[PDB]
Amino acid sequence: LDAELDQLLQGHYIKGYPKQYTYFLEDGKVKVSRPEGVKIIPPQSDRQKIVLQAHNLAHTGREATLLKIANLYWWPNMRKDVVKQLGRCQQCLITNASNKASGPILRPDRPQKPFDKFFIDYIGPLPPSQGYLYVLVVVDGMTGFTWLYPTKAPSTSATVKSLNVLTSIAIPKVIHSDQGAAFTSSTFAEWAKERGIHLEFSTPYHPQSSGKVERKNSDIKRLLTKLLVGRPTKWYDLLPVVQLALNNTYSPVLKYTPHQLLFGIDSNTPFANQDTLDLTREEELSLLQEIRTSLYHPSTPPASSRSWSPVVGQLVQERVARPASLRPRWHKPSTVLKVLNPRTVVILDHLGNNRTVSIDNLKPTSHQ
Amino acid sequence: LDAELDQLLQGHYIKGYPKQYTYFLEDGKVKVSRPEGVKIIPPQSDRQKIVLQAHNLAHTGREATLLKIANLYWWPNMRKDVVKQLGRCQQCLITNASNKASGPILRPDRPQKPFDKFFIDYIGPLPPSQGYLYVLVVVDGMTGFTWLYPTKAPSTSATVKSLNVLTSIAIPKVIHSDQGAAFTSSTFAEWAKERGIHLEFSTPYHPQSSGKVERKNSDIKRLLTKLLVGRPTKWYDLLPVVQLALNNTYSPVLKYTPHQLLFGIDSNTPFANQDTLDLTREEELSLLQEIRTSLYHPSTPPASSRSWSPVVGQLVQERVARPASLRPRWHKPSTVLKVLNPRTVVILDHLGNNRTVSIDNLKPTSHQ
Amino acid sequence: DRPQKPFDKFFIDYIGPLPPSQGYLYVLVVVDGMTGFTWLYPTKAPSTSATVKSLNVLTSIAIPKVIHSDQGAAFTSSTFAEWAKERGIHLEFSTPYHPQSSGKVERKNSDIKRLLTKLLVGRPTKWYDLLPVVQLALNNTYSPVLKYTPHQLLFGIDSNTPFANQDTLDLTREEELSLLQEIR
Amino acid sequence: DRPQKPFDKFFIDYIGPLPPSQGYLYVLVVVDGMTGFTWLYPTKAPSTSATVKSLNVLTSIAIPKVIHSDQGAAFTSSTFAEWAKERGIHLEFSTPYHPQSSGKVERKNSDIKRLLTKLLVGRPTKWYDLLPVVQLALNNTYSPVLKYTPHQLLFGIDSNTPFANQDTLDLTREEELSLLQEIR
DNA sequence: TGCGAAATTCCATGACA
DNA sequence: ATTGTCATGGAATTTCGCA
DNA sequence: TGCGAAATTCCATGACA
DNA sequence: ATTGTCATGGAATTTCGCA
Ligand SMILES: N#Cc1cccc2c1[C@]1(CC2)NC(=O)c2c3c(c(O)c(=O)n21)C(=O)N(Cc1ccc(F)c(Cl)c1)CC3
Ligand SMILES: N#Cc1cccc2c1[C@]1(CC2)NC(=O)c2c3c(c(O)c(=O)n21)C(=O)N(Cc1ccc(F)c(Cl)c1)CC3
Ligand SMILES: [Mg+2]
Ligand SMILES: [Mg+2]
Ligand SMILES: [Mg+2]
Ligand SMILES: [Mg+2]
Ligand SMILES: [Mg+2]
Ligand SMILES: [Mg+2]
Ligand SMILES: [Zn+2]
Ligand SMILES: [Zn+2]
Repeated sequence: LDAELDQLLQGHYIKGYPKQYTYFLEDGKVKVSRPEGVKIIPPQSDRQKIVLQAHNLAHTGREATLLKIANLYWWPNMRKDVVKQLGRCQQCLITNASNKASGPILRPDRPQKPFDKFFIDYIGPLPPSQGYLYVLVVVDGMTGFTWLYPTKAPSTSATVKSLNVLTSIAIPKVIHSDQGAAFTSSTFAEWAKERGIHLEFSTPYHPQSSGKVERKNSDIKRLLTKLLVGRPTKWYDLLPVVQLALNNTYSPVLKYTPHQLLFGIDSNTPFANQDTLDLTREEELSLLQEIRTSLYHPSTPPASSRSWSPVVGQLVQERVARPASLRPRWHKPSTVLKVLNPRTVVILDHLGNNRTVSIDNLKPTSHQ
Repeated sequence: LDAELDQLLQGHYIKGYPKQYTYFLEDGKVKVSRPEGVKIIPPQSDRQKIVLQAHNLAHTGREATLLKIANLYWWPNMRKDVVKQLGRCQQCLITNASNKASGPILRPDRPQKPFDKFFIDYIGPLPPSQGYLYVLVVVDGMTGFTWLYPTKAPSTSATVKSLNVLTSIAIPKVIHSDQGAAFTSSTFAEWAKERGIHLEFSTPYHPQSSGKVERKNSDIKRLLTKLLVGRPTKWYDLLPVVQLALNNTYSPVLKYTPHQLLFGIDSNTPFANQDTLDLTREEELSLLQEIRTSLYHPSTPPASSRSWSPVVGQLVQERVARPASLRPRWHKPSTVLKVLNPRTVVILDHLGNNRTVSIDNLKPTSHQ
Repeated sequence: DRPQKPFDKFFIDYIGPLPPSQGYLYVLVVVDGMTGFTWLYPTKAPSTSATVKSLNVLTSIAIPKVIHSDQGAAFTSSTFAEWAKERGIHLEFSTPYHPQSSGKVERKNSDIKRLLTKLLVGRPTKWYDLLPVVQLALNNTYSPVLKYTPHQLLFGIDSNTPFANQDTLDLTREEELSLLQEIR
Repeated sequence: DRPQKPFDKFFIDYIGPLPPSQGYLYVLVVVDGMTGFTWLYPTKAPSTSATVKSLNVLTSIAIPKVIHSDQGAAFTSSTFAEWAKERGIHLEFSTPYHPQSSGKVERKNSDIKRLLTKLLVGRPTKWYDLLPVVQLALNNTYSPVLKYTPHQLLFGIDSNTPFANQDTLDLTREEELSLLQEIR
């Protein structure tokens, strides 16, 4: 734009150029004496190349890129042009980190009854014990009651064998699990269909979604650690002991053990509660139905100062699951198809695939 | 204590036992009718075994252990006895997690001059490039000016070879590094003594202490990532480019590049600052001496709600560096010998060894 | 006297020898006295070792105050007595040749023996895989006396597997002829 | 006219062939015109390739506006001209057989040639390891004309290695006889 | 109708790799 | 086509025992 | 002596494995 | 015998251009 700069040298006002400054020609280029010093005003036709040259030195953000440009040049609304280049640099978009936290977590309602929802997951590989390396952990969502099964692999076959033993007691409505190979297999889907069980899956690479069982994995490992202090790590024979110990452990916030929430009465274990001795089983089951409905339920915490919440049409980027060395931590921008809830979304990547992801594995694409 | 319980059955007051309750004998044991129900009062001689039996079921904390005891028994100040057992259980002390955060971080003063302190560290293993796997990163503390050297190993020999090239320009007063084998070797100590360089070491397993170089490692990897997008990871030839790019990158908070802080003038690189063209070198060096002293310095942030600060004589526990599977994450209690600063301490373990550790790798032993 | 509760008494017994299925020949039957809830365990023998291995699985879920059984070798052994003493379980025996339990438990053991016989016929070597479905059937079977099924009495909720189809349990002329053909 | 600054002009030249040391035979000498700061690079030859490999190390620290040299083959090549054009460096040559630099630079190149000769004598094959100490000596050598050493002028601070012991630089009768013994 | 202490509740911290 | 959880031990708050 | 917008400064977020 | 750091891009705040 040498035409725009021509009228400027003559002396007549152009929108964006303050009239209180002296615009002149020197060394075959339009200059301006500004407080900082004399800066070159490049024609609008040259600005894109300049912004890109400054940015490309170290692939810098807004201020660091602008500070280089401002060393030699001046033009109206420089940062508007800097931001246009930042938002078009694929290398920055996929490599840079986010500076916006996810919105506050959801505290899903506790399943209403025992057997409504199971949370299943694997622990391992553990030091070998009797040829076993893994533990299948099954947590009832309402009660917190856990079943432990030692396995040689986190496989469909080992899950099915264990679950056929457990489901002898009762069949659950839903089985929630992560996207581990053992649970996503067609053999496992077939095993569940065959029994009227609905398979619910966590968003990928988000163990918080399986929080109920993950949290129990900590308690299991903590108790096995304590019991194995100054002894070889022979955990296999301790799984039954740990299962019974944890199922009969009080949750200080609930003031009930998972066994009490499941049966409404303690079995012949140490320090069994005797408070319902004079009640009939029906009276006892009536008190249990009341206890199960009045359990403490946490509420979503406050949003942080700089959190983001997904919006349909928004450009977001999924996090690379296992990024290789010196490779981007983010995928190319995706579009938000549906906002399932403020923490879960359906996205469409550049391939055209529909993915249900957690916002913890997403960043909103910067500079719109 | 059957003597203490004898006077109780008779009806005369004993300190700790409310007089408003009815104490009686039934099934050969002292009982009491309390609001919750009828509880057995065991003699003081039996209480330690009871507390330990309840605790040992799942190695539970204060409330979870008490809730089991309260099912069958009652006695004055039960939790005082529960806490005595919790504080004596070695398994709980070394396995449980802390619930007290470290005190707020220190923001050490920026070294006054370039070459006062270097922060050195290794990046790698990286994908092989020309037989090279590592990068020795040397950051001047005052300026932020960085030197990059490709190495085949994070060894003393490779560090010495690289540092003999760098020290051709200037010798630093101090070299700060972590406790990596390459820097703690007697050959490296000898190399530094030979040159009048003091070796300063970070507390073990605390890279925040080497924060200055760690932070530069992020920028180095981020720029190499960007430059290598959709190309093989041939980083070796990019180290000189990345070094020059970052050394000439503005820090938006300082409004200076590491090159400007080191030399007080830009070299022949793109967008070089021309603001001191009319100044003599002496005038320019005088302005640089002023710029170096007025740089922004951050202050320690607010302490969190439940932080802890070390005290001489306090029982603390060092974190196990690389804990094995199903093994405690904490060492046995240690005593705080000296409080070097609110974030660094000298501890004496049970072996009798003196260790300088960060409070980030410590928890105060619970229940005193 | 205090009302009857689940875990007050577990009635155990062995069913077998049965045709081999996955190397198993016996079924240890555990029935809770109050609820009538059934747990079944396949064993390779009616031995103390097989009883202890099977009951260690059950006692990781719930421990009974009392275990009731006949004077079978596996239950009268000093090893089984030591196992119970260790768990605070009182052992209770019926007089030799006089098996007494309770009306509800005797009726349940009849249903178990009859349901097993009905499903054995045609596939007597595939009963190991049928043990989970046999238990669900039994535990979701309505009690005319109590108004609730063993599952409702144990968990205090309805089940996701109601066994509305109250099957014959009695054998057909085809199954009778097939069973008498197997006894050859 | 604007005052002289560091990086305005780098004067480069080759010293050698010298006795082999770690396979090296030459020293590329780079002297900043304004400060008199010296950077030394051992090369295996006075070639364009050796110059480019050595100057790529220096130009990763600081780029000069101008490089000044004599009409040596390595510096007049079209490859070296392409390398400079790529970096925005203007090449400047002295007239053949008339090496002109500046008083300060000519004096510095004299000190370099004399300091090298002094340390070669006795250990002419160990100069590679001495290059770091030779540079520190030179850069921490006070300038009578300017009042400051090259280090002070480049960094604007005192150094941690002040070279207070202003050595002879001239050879002893022992070193003269040892040097004349080497020339045999 | 209020005091000192014990009991209970709160809740930040951290780990489920 | 889904979603964080909860044991832990000092601190904060409430309740208890007595008057 | 004050308005609209541009420029600058602030600062939570996250990664140095 | 030592100790966190700082690029990043929206938001908050200040300054600029003009009157
Ligand atoms: N490894 C692996 C792996 C191996 C086989 C199959 C699969 C994985 C799998 C996805 C499927 N991949 C994973 O990365 C993975 C993990 C966890 C898993 O249970 C899990 O199955 N996976 C897991 O339990 N953790 C711990 C954790 C961390 C932070 C938390 F907030 C919570 Cl709640 C829990 C995280 C890693
Ligand atoms: N691995 C390893 C390893 C290999 C050889 C020698 C040594 C290690 C060594 C100690 C010595 N051991 C380590 O665990 C180790 C680490 C880091 C190191 O530089 C480092 O040298 N080490 C390091 O850079 N990081 C990244 C990080 C994480 C959190 C942060 F807040 C900061 Cl500032 C930086 C952490 C791990
Ligand atoms: Mg998993
Ligand atoms: Mg998991
Ligand atoms: Mg390191
Ligand atoms: Mg590091
Ligand atoms: Mg019998
Ligand atoms: Mg010459
Ligand atoms: Zn970029
Ligand atoms: Zn313990």
